Amino acid sequence: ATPHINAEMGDFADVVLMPGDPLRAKYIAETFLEDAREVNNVRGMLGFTGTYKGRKISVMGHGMGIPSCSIYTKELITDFGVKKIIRVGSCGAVLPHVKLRDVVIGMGACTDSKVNRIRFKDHDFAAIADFDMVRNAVDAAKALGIDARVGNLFSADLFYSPDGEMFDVMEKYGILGVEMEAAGIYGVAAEFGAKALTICTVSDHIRTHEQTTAAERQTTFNDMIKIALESVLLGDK
Amino acid sequence: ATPHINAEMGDFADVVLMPGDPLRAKYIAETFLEDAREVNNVRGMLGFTGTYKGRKISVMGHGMGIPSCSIYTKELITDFGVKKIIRVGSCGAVLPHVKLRDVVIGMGACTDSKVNRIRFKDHDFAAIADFDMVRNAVDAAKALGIDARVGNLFSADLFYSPDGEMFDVMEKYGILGVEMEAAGIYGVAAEFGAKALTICTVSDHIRTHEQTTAAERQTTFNDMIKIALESVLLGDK
Amino acid sequence: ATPHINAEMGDFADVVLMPGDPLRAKYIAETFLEDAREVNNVRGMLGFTGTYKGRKISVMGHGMGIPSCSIYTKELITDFGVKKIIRVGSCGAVLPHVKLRDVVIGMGACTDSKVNRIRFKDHDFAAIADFDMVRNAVDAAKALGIDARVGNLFSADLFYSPDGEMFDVMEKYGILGVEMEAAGIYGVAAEFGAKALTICTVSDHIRTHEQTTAAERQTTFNDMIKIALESVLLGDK
Amino acid sequence: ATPHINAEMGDFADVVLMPGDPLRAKYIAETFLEDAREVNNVRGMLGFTGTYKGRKISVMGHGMGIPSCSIYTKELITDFGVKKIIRVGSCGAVLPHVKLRDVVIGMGACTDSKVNRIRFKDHDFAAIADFDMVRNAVDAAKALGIDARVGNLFSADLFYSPDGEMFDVMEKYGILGVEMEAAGIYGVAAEFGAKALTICTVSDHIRTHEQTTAAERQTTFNDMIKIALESVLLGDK
Amino acid sequence: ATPHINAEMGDFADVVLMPGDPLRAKYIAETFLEDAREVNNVRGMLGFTGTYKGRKISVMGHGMGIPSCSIYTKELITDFGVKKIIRVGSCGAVLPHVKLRDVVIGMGACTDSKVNRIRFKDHDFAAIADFDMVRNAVDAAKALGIDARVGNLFSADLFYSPDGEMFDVMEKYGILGVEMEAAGIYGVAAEFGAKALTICTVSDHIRTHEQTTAAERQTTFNDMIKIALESVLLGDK
Amino acid sequence: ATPHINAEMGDFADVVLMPGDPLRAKYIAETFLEDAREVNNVRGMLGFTGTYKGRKISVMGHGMGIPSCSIYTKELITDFGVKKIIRVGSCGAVLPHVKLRDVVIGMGACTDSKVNRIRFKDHDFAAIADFDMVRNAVDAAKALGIDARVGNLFSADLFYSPDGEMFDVMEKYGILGVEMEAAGIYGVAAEFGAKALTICTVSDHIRTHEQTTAAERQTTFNDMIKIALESVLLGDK
Ligand SMILES: Oc1ncnc2[nH]ccc12
Ligand SMILES: Oc1ncnc2[nH]ccc12
Ligand SMILES: Oc1ncnc2[nH]ccc12
Ligand SMILES: Oc1ncnc2[nH]ccc12
Ligand SMILES: Oc1ncnc2[nH]ccc12
Ligand SMILES: Oc1ncnc2[nH]ccc12
Repeated sequence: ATPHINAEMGDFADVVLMPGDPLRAKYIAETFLEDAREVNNVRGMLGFTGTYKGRKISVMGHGMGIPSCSIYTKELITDFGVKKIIRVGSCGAVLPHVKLRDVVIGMGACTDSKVNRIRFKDHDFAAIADFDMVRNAVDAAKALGIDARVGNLFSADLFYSPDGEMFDVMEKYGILGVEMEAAGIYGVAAEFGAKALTICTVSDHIRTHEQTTAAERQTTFNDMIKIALESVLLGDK
Repeated sequence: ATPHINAEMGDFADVVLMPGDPLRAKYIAETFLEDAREVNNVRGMLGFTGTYKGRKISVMGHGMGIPSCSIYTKELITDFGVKKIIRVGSCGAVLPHVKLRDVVIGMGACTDSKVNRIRFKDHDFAAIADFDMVRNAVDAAKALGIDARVGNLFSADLFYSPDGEMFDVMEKYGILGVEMEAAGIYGVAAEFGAKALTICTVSDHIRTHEQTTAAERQTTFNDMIKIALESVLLGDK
Repeated sequence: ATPHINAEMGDFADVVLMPGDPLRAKYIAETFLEDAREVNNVRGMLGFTGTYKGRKISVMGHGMGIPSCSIYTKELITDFGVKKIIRVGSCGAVLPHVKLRDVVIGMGACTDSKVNRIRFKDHDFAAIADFDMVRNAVDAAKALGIDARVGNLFSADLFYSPDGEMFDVMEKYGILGVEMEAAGIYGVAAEFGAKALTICTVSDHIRTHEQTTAAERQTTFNDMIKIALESVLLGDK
Repeated sequence: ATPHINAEMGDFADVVLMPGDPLRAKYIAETFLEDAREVNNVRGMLGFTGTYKGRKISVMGHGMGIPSCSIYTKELITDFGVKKIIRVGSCGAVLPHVKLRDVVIGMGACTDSKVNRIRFKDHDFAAIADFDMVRNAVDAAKALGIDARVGNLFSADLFYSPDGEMFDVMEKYGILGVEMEAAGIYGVAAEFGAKALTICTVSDHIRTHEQTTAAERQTTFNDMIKIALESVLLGDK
Repeated sequence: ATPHINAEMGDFADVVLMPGDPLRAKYIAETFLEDAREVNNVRGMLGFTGTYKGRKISVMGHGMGIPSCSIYTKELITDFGVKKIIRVGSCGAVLPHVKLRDVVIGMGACTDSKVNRIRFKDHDFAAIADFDMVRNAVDAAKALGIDARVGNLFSADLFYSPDGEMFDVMEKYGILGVEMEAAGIYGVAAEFGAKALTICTVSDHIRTHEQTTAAERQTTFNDMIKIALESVLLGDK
Repeated sequence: ATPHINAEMGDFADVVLMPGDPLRAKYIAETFLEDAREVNNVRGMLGFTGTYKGRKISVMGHGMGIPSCSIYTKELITDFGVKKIIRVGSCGAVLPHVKLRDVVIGMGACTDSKVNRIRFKDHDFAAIADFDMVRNAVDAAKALGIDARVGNLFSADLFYSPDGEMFDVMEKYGILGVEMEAAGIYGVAAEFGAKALTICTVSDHIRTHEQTTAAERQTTFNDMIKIALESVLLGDK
């Protein structure tokens, strides 16, 4: 057990899908995994382990923000033998050509957090995904007929940012999505020698207020999860 | 409704107790509040509103880390008329004379987050509690026979810090407890014109590994909550 | 003696009031202290020791700015046995509802100096007063019928700042007064294990640009000093 | 012409390979290009344009360091219609299992420069390559039987760094190679809307301090260049 | 009159010698100037104006630290027509071959203050003296047969520095003397369009622990004053 | 030999003039030196050694930017007994009263590079030239009847700067010329225990948009070289 995960070595697979919302974790388990067992309830951060076409897979919430997800991802790498983390989340878009419900794959993750500076002697750590995991995700998306853009995310510490102008800077430098975790997860993976990827669906445009249905959200969310799970099977080869 | 709180103006009291763990929120509601109703379930971040000796009070989890609690505290101040936030949490100690299960009141909160620098043109914002709320909490503790130390907390972004030496610096400058939120909450309160306090119990010494029972944890936790609730009644006068 | 104080152990009381202006220290001593003898003249930084209602009290100037007051407060603490320092100064106001001749108590002090960053591994140290001294000061003010505002000061390095935009930011985040020392003194008090408090009167509105009459302002200055002296008597119990 | 390139629109291909050494650009041109004409000599920064298997390709030196290569890459992008830049350089190795003559592809590039902080409001910009170009390069290397490592480079300002401790930190966080340009080039490519990639061969071990034979090292250098040229042919489809 | 100088345009000469200690200003006026007339006593920061070999010369203390001297030097320049400031102070040595009583001329001044960073968009401003004034000072020193070093000072905010290692770094980079003002005066000079020079006398050695001794303070102090005053005369011609 | 200079101890004189352009080094060797002998061609960074009025003098390009010139200047100092570096370059003007073809002497150099911050524990290092060398240069300029300004340069990392406002700040603070090297050369000089000076010729105006024109480049360029060379002679005597 660790302070935030009441479980032992072997309860988690070597690969873990992590939505922000732990309710979405329970939904992943019942919708995609066979023979699923609950492996964590500490703080209501529900975690499960089952199989997807024979492959052992886990899914657990990480919570909003770099500090929350850094706790869970670290404990998984160092205490539960986890080799790969796939964040499966939502993000807001700043580019007019990036559309609602697009799948975005974060090869890199910008941030305004200080966590990587603390790690990297106050220099610029390029918070990057594992390259094979990125390609695996792109190829799985192609096989599912989903076109996916690959590029930079921005991991914000403040959802309610007092710096509105920063969104224009993000746009100028090609940021595909604004979320709150990738740069933290990528930092942890590098620190403790594991691999990570963040995939997000665009749920918001910080531009116009445009609408989606609940049905449209479920279908797009299911597509991201399919992408992530099929990406794992490609990574196994 | 707000993106993280499915509720309307009036569902929350003007004062909100916030543990990190949403399971502890449900426990506060059933143990201390009368006539309690559920007011939030979004992302399993359970929130309740009831009364404590006639006084309308709310309790809801905020999640681990500055970014999580900044979401909820902001939305409460700006969309639900919340005037006071009391964080009710745990912390780790670095001072040998600060003992396990001590009640610590954060008049101020140091941090290694960058959130207040983003707010404060990269200068030093002294993240402080509302003074009356601090005194209210000290006086409530005295009336309950609990001695409480008042001073600085340290709100860490990394629970698993790669900078071990920083704990000695904290100790040298008198930091009473290490937690992950106060400086973020104090920042939000100042930004949006409300009041905040963080009270923590010492659950850990980053020094020796010393033990407590589950019974000892419940009693100390109940004492912190009593302190916080009685502090509100003193603040009403 | 120390490099800036030609005096000996015992020559100061264990509490020292500190205006910025040494001529103001002489003013405090002659007006409020009995049997007052001068105990320092090095660099014209006049220090005095006498009694207030039978309690031994010292008063001494600290000069303008964090670097000047850091020198004096340090030497008093480590070489002259001083346990409490009460800065008694002036500040400019930034909030419209903060009026001329309001008494302001700095529970915290923001700053643009980097002294506390030097001390605190480049993180945010929340420069705070000792809580008991704050409370003693508030109660002493209550007993004299004076309505003390407790909150954040801002300790500036540049009285003539090139960046006028920073005053709006101070206003936004609730800064009660702008002065030049508090954050420095609080850093010293935490570094060397003593206690400190800054009281200020508002002598300036960096908003409306106005006065106020000489007799009324000098009355309020005397009230601040009475609050300081009476607060130490409350601290003795 | 631009201030550092005496040539005209059309004189360069829409892809430019860029070694640091202009004499190396002449080497690339004569060895791998047919019908190669020199298109720039200003400051001795030799640029050439020819064909590789019927595809128009240019090659030109960029000089040592982020500031030098930022100038050339910018001018190519905004004035000579260049859409892709492939840096083909050398790096020093930091990881023990990264060997001499390994081909390294910088999906990302860390840095100690502050150029990207100037661009990105002092936050962390993740300096990344274009994903497709990375994949093209990996596939081209696979087709030639070469085992390319994909990950982080570190773009240093000081070849002779005063801070030897930073090399351990690079090792800890998985940096594959240390060079002087990639982060600069990736910043330019994002600023001005083009695409970039850095390939390096490991010519140095800042760990074991060793060689390796002249024929074998020049063989591996030629393989890097073949990978670069073949990757652009894959990019055309 | 200005907020810290009770005097009128004309009361000061167009060059002002400024020691930190106002009692040294007094001493200088008495010992070196004819017809010496006190032009300021606000805050005991004594200012004088008299004559040196017929040349109108002023001398006023500036207090300890960048914030103190930045106030006075500014007010002199904007409201009293002062064109040249010459700081005449003391410093601590860090180089072993710089010995006690040596005269150092601050061609530049390093600092750990944030003031120049505030002025210069967080970039490195090279805080420099006026060249002609430096040359004037060197020629006056030669003419009086006094040895004089020219180079960098370091203007510290913390006399009692908690970072002992920093002195090794100053040593490494050739710092002739540690004082508390020059970098601020040179910043003010540039900001407000005047000229300045800091000359210092090496009091103690930061390493060795021994301060200015017997009558040797006075002659060495007088040598600096002589240089400064003679340097003004050369500047006129 | 060093990694970027293929030559032996003795091949270089103890002072080296360095333009950015290696073809200017060639031109200088041809036009000003007798018995001129090429001592380096590694990376086309041409180095020469000959005679000026019997004095052994070397001249070598350093490439564009702090990182490029930091490599060469270091290697010259540590492995070829070079005592003095004189950068002889071009700069852009920011002050309207600084006109095209003006000769500027870099007494100090501001910068937006992080290199000196890396060397100086993130504090402000005042990057200065050697005083005697500055004086030598001014006296040689007077003797040749050439006007010469003495003050601060600004060493930029981005020729194509995305921060246009910064030029206003340079203007405000008296920056005589914008170039890309001086602050790095002065840092290297201090780090490795040699002396340096940067002299520049004002090519364009950053505001006005017009570069060095017709034969006036050559005479103005030759005036700088003449000053530099004559300045060496004065330094010997
Ligand atoms: O995390 C986020 N930050 C900003 N905007 C957003 N939209 C969806 C997630 C999101
Ligand atoms: O939040 C925290 N960070 C570090 N140590 C701790 N102990 C308990 C909470 C805690
Ligand atoms: O620094 C300051 N800025 C404006 N007004 C003030 N009063 C006292 C200090 C002060
Ligand atoms: O900057 C660098 N440091 C060490 N080795 C290297 N090789 C290439 C650049 C480089
Ligand atoms: O200002 C100073 N800081 C440190 N040591 C010193 N000696 C003399 C002045 C001085
Ligand atoms: O280096 C430079 N940066 C900006 N403008 C310039 N003109 C000439 C050199 C120069």
